[PDB]
Amino acid sequence: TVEPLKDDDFYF
Amino acid sequence: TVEPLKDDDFYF
Amino acid sequence: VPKWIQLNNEIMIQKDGKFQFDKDKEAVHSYFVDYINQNTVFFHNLKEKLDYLVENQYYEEEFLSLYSFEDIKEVFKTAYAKKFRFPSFMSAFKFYNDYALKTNDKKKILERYEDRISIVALFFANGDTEKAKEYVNLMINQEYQPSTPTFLNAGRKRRGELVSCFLLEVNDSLNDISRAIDISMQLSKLGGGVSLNLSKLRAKGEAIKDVENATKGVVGVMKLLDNAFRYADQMGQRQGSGAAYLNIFHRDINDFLDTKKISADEDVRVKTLSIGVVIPDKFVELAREDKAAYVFYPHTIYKEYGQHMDEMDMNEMYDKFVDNPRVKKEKINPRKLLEKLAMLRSESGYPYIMFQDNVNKVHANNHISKVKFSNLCSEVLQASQVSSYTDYDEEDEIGLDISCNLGSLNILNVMEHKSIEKTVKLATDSLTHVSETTDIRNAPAVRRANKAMKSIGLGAMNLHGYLAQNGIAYESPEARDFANTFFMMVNFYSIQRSAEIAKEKGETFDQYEGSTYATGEYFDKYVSTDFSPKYEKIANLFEGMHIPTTEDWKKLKAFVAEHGMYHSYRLCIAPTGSISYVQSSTASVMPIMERIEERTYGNSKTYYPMPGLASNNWFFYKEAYDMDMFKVVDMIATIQQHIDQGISFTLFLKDTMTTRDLNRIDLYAHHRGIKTIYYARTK
Amino acid sequence: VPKWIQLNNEIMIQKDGKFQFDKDKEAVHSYFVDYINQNTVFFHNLKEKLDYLVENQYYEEEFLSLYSFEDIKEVFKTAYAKKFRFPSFMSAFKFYNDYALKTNDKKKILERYEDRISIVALFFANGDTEKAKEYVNLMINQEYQPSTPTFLNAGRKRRGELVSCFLLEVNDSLNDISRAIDISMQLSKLGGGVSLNLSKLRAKGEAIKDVENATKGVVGVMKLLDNAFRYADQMGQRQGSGAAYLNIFHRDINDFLDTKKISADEDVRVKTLSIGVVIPDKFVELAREDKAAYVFYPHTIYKEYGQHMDEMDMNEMYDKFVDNPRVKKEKINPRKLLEKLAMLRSESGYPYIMFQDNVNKVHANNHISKVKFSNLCSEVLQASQVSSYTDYDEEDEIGLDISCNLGSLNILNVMEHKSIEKTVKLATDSLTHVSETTDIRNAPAVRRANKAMKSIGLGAMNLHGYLAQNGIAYESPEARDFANTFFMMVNFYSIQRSAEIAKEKGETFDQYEGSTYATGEYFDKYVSTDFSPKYEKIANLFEGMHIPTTEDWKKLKAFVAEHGMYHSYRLCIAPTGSISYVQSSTASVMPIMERIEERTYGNSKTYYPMPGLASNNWFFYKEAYDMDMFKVVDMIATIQQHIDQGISFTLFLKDTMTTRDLNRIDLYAHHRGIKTIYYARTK
Ligand SMILES: Nc1ncnc2c1ncn2[C@@H]1O[C@H](COP(=O)(O)OP(=O)(O)OP(=O)(O)O)[C@@H](O)[C@H]1O
Ligand SMILES: Nc1ncnc2c1ncn2[C@@H]1O[C@H](COP(=O)(O)OP(=O)(O)OP(=O)(O)O)[C@@H](O)[C@H]1O
Ligand SMILES: Cc1cn([C@H]2C[C@H](O)[C@@H](COP(=O)(O)OP(=O)(O)OP(=O)(O)O)O2)c(=O)[nH]c1=O
Ligand SMILES: Cc1cn([C@H]2C[C@H](O)[C@@H](COP(=O)(O)OP(=O)(O)OP(=O)(O)O)O2)c(=O)[nH]c1=O
Ligand SMILES: [Mg+2]
Ligand SMILES: [Mg+2]
Repeated sequence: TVEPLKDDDFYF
Repeated sequence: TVEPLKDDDFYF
Repeated sequence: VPKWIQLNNEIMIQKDGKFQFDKDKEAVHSYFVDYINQNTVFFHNLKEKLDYLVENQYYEEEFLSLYSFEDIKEVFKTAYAKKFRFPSFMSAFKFYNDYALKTNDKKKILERYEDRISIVALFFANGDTEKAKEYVNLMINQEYQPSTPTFLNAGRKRRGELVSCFLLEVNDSLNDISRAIDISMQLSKLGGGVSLNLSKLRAKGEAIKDVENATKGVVGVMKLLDNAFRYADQMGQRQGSGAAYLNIFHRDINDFLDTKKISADEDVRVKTLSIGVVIPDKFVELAREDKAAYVFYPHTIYKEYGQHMDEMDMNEMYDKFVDNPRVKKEKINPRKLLEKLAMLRSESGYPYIMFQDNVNKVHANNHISKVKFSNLCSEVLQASQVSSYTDYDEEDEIGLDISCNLGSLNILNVMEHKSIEKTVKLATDSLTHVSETTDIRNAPAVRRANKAMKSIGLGAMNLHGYLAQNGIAYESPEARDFANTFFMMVNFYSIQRSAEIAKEKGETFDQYEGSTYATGEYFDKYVSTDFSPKYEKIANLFEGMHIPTTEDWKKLKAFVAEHGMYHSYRLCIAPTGSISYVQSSTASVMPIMERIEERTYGNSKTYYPMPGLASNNWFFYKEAYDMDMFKVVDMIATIQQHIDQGISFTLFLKDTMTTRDLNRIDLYAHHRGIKTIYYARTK
Repeated sequence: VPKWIQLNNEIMIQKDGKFQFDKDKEAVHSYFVDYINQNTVFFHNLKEKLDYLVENQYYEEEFLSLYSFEDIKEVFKTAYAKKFRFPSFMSAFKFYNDYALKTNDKKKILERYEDRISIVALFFANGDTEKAKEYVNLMINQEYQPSTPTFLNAGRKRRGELVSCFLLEVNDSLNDISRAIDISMQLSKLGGGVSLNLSKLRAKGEAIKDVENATKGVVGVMKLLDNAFRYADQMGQRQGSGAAYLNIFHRDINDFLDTKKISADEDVRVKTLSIGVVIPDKFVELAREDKAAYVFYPHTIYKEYGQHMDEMDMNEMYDKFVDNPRVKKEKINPRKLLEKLAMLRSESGYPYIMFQDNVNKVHANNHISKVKFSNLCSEVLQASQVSSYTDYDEEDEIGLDISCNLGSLNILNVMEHKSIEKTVKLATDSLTHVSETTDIRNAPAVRRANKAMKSIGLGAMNLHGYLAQNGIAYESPEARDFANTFFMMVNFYSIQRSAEIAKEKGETFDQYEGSTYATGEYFDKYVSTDFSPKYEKIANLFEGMHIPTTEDWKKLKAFVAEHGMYHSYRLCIAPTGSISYVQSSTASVMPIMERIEERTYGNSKTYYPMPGLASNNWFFYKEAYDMDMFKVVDMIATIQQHIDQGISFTLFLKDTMTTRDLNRIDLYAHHRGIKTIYYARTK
């Protein structure tokens, strides 16, 4: 499936 | 229209 | 819709049951007055125009620097003094859409017909004002038409090469295949068509370094070449066009032919690569007798004999190959292969047919090499030697590739002016200049062969036009008589000009001493036979023109023996398609396809009657599809006996014709000495 | 169905609720006794066998002649003294079906495992009998495994190149593109994978010689490369493999990715060409902030700045490019591009991801060049210099093309023997010998870079096997602790061996003085940080081995400063695909994909349990798809801090993971220092 990248996906 | 050579087409 | 286009479309509107042919003159006049004059840039004088063209990177300043501006002005006045008028709308449209120089935005017209003619003449003269005036008179009189590359690009800074036809030998090795791909891409980048000989490549299933069944055959190289030509498609302005030739006795012949089957898989199918077949007399003899034939693996033959299969005489070596256990061969049915060729040509028009023994029985440079293949247009027939491209940091063995720069005599205009000798000699001079100024720095074999052989192609056009405008049927014996006399004269004067150039420069072409010109065997038929017209009607057409006799041919033979020949090859009749409209002539020596040509340009349809077409000559403008292809073969064979290279011979077939009829036409052409057959066009 | 296959198939027949793992020893025993001992060519003594092999063009006599026959006999006796036994059927099957020397008819086995190992050791020693015996012990103990090319081809007359990884820089010109196609075909012919950098080629719609919208972009070159790799299929047994890399900021990036879409048109699809994308930190920053990004036309940048776009620092030049009107760019969505990359990797596993800033922030040879792309396996990360291939008769400007010969340490066997230092040094010596004996005759830049850089790749394998056979979870902190200590020791001893080789030969690699090894900036973390195991369990595994300390690293730094370094690159972890079976080891440092590997060979299926798999350690052999990819990223990043080149890092994804999960895995890998991502494998 395809879901968008949210801003929190770029931080760990 | 495919037709075969008849051994006389080679002589003129 | 443009007013001129409406006037042109009135051509087809029948009035009194007759086509309104006079509407084309009105159409061309309206076209000029309403578009060409409006969109033609204005320059106060010729000096200002020349300065603007040179500074704005439109013209090459080097060639114009060889003349004082007084001489350039005189040449331009000579071009303009004629007051040349295009006789039809299509001629001017073609010129001003294809060859007329336009601003970088393609919005305005910087060159007229006179300007282009003058620039080409100044480029040809190479600093000679009188020679430039002679060239201007030749071109403005339309007695001679330089090939599209030369005509379009001469004297232009941002120009492609003036030579547009190249033939490449490919050696059986990865280095040679990669170099062939690179050279093909480099030459297509220059706009020239590239023909490659694939007969030296080993067939599919051959060993690569003592490992069996490793070779992909000629079809893999064909896919490589097709992709290379598609990539180097001339910046998209003209799709890259290449031709591949394979000897009929090559094992990959059936796979090679299958690349042009419509049902062929996309993996094997080659889309943008033309294919031609080289048929030795041995194959025709085998098919005639219905005997089982063999196709050979080239690498086995090379290992057994040390020579390539296409470098050997098939007529002599076929039985030895069949009887040699160390030579691998595949049984085939020669008549089935002939019928497959006929069906493939009917469906797609491919392959081109080269009759190898017809080409080489009259070939003057067999000592240099036999002719193994033709070009993308099937009218170039010259000796070639394969190059050996080695590993990086090793020295390459550069062979001889093939390239000739083309020009066409306008037969109608040459005959009207009674200037066969002068026109032929001037065309030879211009073609020699084009060859001398050509230098391809990415095709070593092409450059070396151009420097060594000095090959040119002097063609002819408007044969059917000239005959129809003189009340002569294309298929009549009188037409063949005229063609015989005219092309004998053309050959005589081209040979004389080549000998004169060799004497003036004190140099012949490489390996001339071994040629049939040097030994005199070339002139046997000319010194023993007469080619003056046998019909009084044709003989009258040559009134005021000296027809060379047997004594003249003997004198020319002695002159050549004393001084030699500058050109290894001189004459080849290329299709000459685009510039035929500008010249207002029928294309090449072929009969017209249609009396009136219907074209679509944008959303406007244009009507082009055959040049000189009228009510009184309608019957003589017989369409090619309605003619007997045997009579067309007779005409081409009459012409071909005076051409050292080939004639681009298209077959015009009706849809009712079977594959047997196509095979019969091919066999008659082979019988009649035809060298190559270009296309099988069906109606 | 052969008896050994029947015994092996009994593995999956559960008895008492547990797999019958002991059937594999029986399976291999039966396989040997019934097939290998029968089908092994018999020779009375080693002398007769060696004479037969050399005479019949099996073994090169150059390397064998360096040893007196007594030395060769002693080496062969050393190989056989171990009484090596294959522990599972799959290992012996793989060896005797892929690497064991077989007669030209492929019906008999000329080489045993010991014979192959002895031949490889003799090839490595280059005349040193004691060195050859050390190599024999190293390989028979299976501490070091030469790569498939070196292992299979070493000492063989028919052998191909011992190097199999090639990286080529392609310059933006037709000459360079043709040379790249030729070199790719030449290297594929040798059986090596070829990776090309297409970031210098101008984008589609760029001008050629002030002619706009003429360039076809990187996709036309990719079609050419795909056809070239398809043609050079290496007999067809292993289809030609090539990879193309493009920078994410290239204009053609979207078209570059569209070549791998299943819905893509066949005229655009590139079947045989793997694609990798080079992602600078700037792109990740743009996507993180959701800012609109631009893709640039490379030729506009090159004209504006006189340097290539991929030769510049995008993190410093992106704003200048955006603000420069003379630079042509089109807007893109960085997050949309990342989502497209994730979707493409899910569908086809492509493209490979190279994090340029992760690679170049630790690159020791940035002075020579930055790492602009990777290889076909995504673990080669070296400085490259593009070549300038000019016209024929013009001298070429040969740059640096990347290549490295591969070897793998067996982690389990290296730790069992407590021979990290000795194994690493012997592997470095063997890799150096392979590099020095390589000479590519049609890849001038490859050969020049091999001579100048002396780059080698020393990988490792059996990380997961070793960890599972020691009661350590792959994702556990203890696994990362062991990997950190082990690969720190490997890096230390490889650097020490490189410095010792430089001291003995008196030469360093070209441009070593400007490297971070010379300035000491490389050793900052090693002289400041202690890499000894932090867990008692891990520290016990290294008992009996000296773990270098900060003082040892200071001494090594001083030694390197004194003597330099012989290799520009030493360590790279390649996939090690088929040679892992012979070593009975897990593949590379990746976690195992399956506990028991079911494969069909011929018409009989075979089962391969992971080496050392048993009931006690069944749970520690967790499959990659069941693993947390974040922990796998953590482990790879821990290893990567001691590898100077990259690591082939396959992502193992469940079918239920969305594209967001893949994007998050890639973002975490970039955050954790991961240099490249190889494949997206979905269960
Ligand atoms: N058929 C044509 N082919 C080429 N140019 C033409 C043609 N018809 C008109 N022109 C161009 O248009 C110009 C104007 O044509 P027009 O018939 O009005 O000329 P004119 O005043 O009678 O004198 P002249 O034709 O001698 O210049 C011509 O000078 C010529 O440049
Ligand atoms: N698993 C194995 N891996 C490699 N070689 C093997 C293997 N099993 C058997 N062989 C080869 O087959 C020969 C015969 O095997 P077998 O087990 O019957 O030997 P043996 O007479 O019991 O003694 P030994 O084990 O010392 O050879 C072995 O000597 C060895 O050469
Ligand atoms: C390398 C290679 C060659 N070929 C074909 C094209 C060439 O015409 C032919 C010969 O290749 P060559 O480049 O001549 O190979 P070689 O010279 O090393 O081997 P040999 O001694 O047998 O000549 O093999 C392939 O079809 N696929 C390939 O991958
Ligand atoms: C010749 C040619 C080049 N190209 C591409 C490939 C090259 O990367 C790029 C440059 O071609 P070049 O071979 O470098 O052309 P050029 O150097 O004469 O022109 P310029 O200096 O303006 O670049 O154009 C095509 O796409 N199609 C073609 O037919
Ligand atoms: Mg060869
Ligand atoms: Mg260029």
